[PDB]
This record gives sequence, structure tokens and C-alpha cells, in this order.
Amino acid sequence: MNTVPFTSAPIEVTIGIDQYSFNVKENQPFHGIKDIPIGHVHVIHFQHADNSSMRYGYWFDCRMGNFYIQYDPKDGLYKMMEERDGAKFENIVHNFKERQMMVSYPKIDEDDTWYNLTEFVQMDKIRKIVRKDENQFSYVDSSMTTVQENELSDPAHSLNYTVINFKSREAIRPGHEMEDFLDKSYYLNTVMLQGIFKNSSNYFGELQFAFLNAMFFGNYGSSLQWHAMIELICSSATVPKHMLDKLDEILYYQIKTLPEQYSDILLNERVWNICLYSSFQKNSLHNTEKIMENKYPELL
Amino acid sequence: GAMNSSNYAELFNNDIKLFVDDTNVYRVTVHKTFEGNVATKAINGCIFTLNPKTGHLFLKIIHTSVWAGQKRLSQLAKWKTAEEVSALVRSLPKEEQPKQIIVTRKAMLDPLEVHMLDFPNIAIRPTELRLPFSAAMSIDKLSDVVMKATEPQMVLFNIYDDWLDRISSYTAFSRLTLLLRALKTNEESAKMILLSDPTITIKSYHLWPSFTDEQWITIESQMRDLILTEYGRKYNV
Repeated sequence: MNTVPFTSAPIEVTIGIDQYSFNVKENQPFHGIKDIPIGHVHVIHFQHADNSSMRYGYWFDCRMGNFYIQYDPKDGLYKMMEERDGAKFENIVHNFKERQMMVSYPKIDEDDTWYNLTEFVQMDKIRKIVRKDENQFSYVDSSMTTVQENELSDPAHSLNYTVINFKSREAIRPGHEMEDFLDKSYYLNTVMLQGIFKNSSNYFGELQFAFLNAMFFGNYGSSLQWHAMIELICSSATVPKHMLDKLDEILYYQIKTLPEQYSDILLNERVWNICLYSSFQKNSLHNTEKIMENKYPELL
Repeated sequence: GAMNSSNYAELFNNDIKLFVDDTNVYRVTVHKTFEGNVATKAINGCIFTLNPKTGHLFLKIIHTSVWAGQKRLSQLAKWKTAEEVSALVRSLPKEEQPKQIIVTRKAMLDPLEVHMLDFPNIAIRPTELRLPFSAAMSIDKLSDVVMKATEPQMVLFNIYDDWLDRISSYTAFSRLTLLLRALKTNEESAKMILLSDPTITIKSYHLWPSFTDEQWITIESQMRDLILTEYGRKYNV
């Protein structure tokens, strides 16, 4: 079980760790999060009590280094840092644990929610979407734009999601205009899966990462990417059966986890009605259709 | 964006533009079968592609053979239209290519956008104008070439005859839309107005009769009267 210690908590803040969250008071004796499950990526995220603008956070894997949080009073945020001295890090963690100044990652044994949301998400794929090669962890916030949003303004601070555009030369073979526009199978299977992603696991990883940035940061460009990657599969007549079955599992857990009160800002009416009721795959997403009809029948 | 009453003079500026109307591409008669089911029979159609500044009409005849063994014909007709407009643009020299294509029906926007991806600087626009170009097949010489076609054919016309020798493009387009609106509303009455005086003929190289400036004023008044008469008959007003 790995640990992310905190130097201190000088400003009042809501701290997220994956799907969990904890309120910390100004100068509360808080020194971090222990018992973080090894085997998954994690996200540690923040929303300041005195300024709910910028949600921000860090994606990390405790297998890739020893990470801690320290508030920077100049830049006014909680920063993730890596501690390269192993024995120093172990001794800091041991002290804070002995003084019981850490919250425990509150995982229920029966509860596979975080695995279900991150099954295909790899830290190496996150670090290619979020480019800052000097750190092993990745900063994301509410305001970061995508390469696609930027095309339609600082490229070093962008989310490098794969660009999906249904009315683009990449999506439409000259001579197959009607075919490729009404049936996106070419674009999904040849361009995206065989060409860019190499396999469905990488495609699902990016879809899962987009959803999580949309949900945890209210990152609008990430929500656009999540819906575009769903629509691209649902709008293809030819999809491997294993991919349709896996997509239904992926979306079921995403809809299950979404806060009920954020459905209005996080779900695109057009895409979901098209995907569940009109598309080639309208009958392929039985679990997702059932949770959407029971949880969000207004949207539909 | 959308072409409307506000930006009407834009149609007659020096930026090349075409109207595309797909109404008459897929044309059928509906009939009973022997077993008492209903079937369609396609007839030849046409794409109406018009330069409103110059009157140049690119009439692409759609021969019934293009529907043979195809499904979802009303959908396919939009994509075939877009395919043929794209082919016409590629056929024109660079300096003759349009800067804008205005579709009369919003269902043509996606098909035409996707066929024109190779031309990102040609704007594809809808219009809020209700244009009567469906009535093109009320112009006897256009109907005749469409019906006689035995294969796909492009036929070029000037839909303004020689009117631009005497009037502006704005006025010629206004006359054209008035004539087509009258032909759409009451074809028989409109044709009677146009052919009533035998001494006024249609030149071999024209679509419309050879009216003097004073006769065109009378004809235009009679067409307005027909349209108002028909509106009163329709609404009991």
C-alpha cells in the first residue's frame, strides 16, 4: 500500500483521491493519504475553499516513484513533487503514520469501482496526452484546452487527445463519401484502431481518461473527447463483439459513478439519444441503456 | 452563414456563387400493383445549379438508370447531388470555381460539405429564402431535355435569355423567381399568361418569350395577380 504525504495544508481545500473526497481546514494537521492500492493509476485533486475556480490535480502511479504534496504560496497551489531519497521518504511517512496524521484510502473490499473506471488507463499513455517529460506524474485542471479546441492557445499546457472529426479527410475516403459518413467503420477500424491507437485497449484507455478529467475537473474538452470516442464506435456498423461488450461495461461504470447533480453539464443529449436509440449499436449496450433509463430518464 | 433577405444584394456581387436545388433529382409516380400494394416508378430528374449573377444554369440530367438496384433512394439522391456538384466544380477552371454554394434545402449541407472537403475555401451555405426552383420542370425546354435523356447528360443554359442586355442581375433574378413562383402556384394559368399573344414567340436559343420592356411589366403584373388570386382561393381570403 503506497502513501502520498503532505508537507502541510496551509489553505482550506477539498481534496479528492480517485472517487473519494475529504474537506481539510486552514492549517489543519493533515499530512496525507495512506493505503493507496497498488496496481492502478490514481488522481489526487483539489478545489480551494476560498476560490472554487481551478479544480486541478495530478495523475500518478506509486510504482513509478515516491510522490508528495507541498503547498507553494507563490503559485498558490498544492504541487506534487517526487522525493528521490528513498530512506528520507520512508522516515517522513513512518513519522506521519505513527502520529495518525494521514487519511486512509477508503476502499471497500467488494468495491471494484476504481478498477472498472481505470481498467485500460496507463500512466505512459497519460504522459503522452499531458506532455511534461521532467515529471513522472501529470497535472490536469478545469481550464486546460485540447489540441482540437486550440485548432478551432499555449500548446505546452494542452490535452493532446487524438483528434476525431467526422467531416475531415481523415474520416472520409475520397470516393466513399456517403459510405464513410453514414458508416464510420473505416474511420474506427483502419484509421483509429489499426493506425493511431494500435489496439482497442489504448482506445479505451484514452476514452476512460477523458471521462475522468471531465468528471473530476469539469474539463469541457475532455467531455467532448469522451462523447466523440463513444459516438465513433456507436456510429460504426462493423465493431468487434469483444469491443462492444467491453464498451457496455466501461460506460455502465462511468454512468454509475457520475454525480446525479452533474448529469446536466457532463452528458450530451444528442450523442446519448443517437448512441442508445438510432445508431448501428442501439441494441449492443444493454447494461448502459438500462442504467441511463433508470438514472437519467429526463436526458432521454 | 445563412443567406436571407438581409444579405440579398450579396447574390449579385462579383464573388462567383451557385445555388443548388435538389428537389427534382429523385422523381417518382406512385401506383397500385396487381396485388393491390403500392410501388414507385422513377422518372428522369435533374440537378438545378444556377449562377444568379450571370444566369448560367448547369442542368445535370439524372437518368433513372442511376437508381437501379439502389436502396434508400431519397437519401442517395442527396449524396448523388453532392457528388455531381463536386464533379462540376472540379471540371471548371480555377478562376470559374465558385467561392460559395448555397443549397436550397438544409438536408444538402452535410452531403455537399463531405464531397467538397478538397475545397476548404468554398463556403457551403443554407438559405432562409423560399426559392421556387422546384418549378424548373414547368419550363417546357428544360422538361423536354430531361424527359428525352437516355443517359446521364449535362446541358448548359442561360435561364435569363438575353435579359441582362437590358436589366441588372438583381432585376433578372427577381423576374425569374416571380415567373417560377407563378408556375409553381398555377402552372396552367402561368403558361397561358406567357403564351396568350401568339405574335410573341420564344427564340430557338431562348427559354422565355421575346417580350419588350413594356410587355414584361404587363406580364410581371399578371404573374403577381395570379399569385394573389391563388392565395385568396387557398385561404378563402
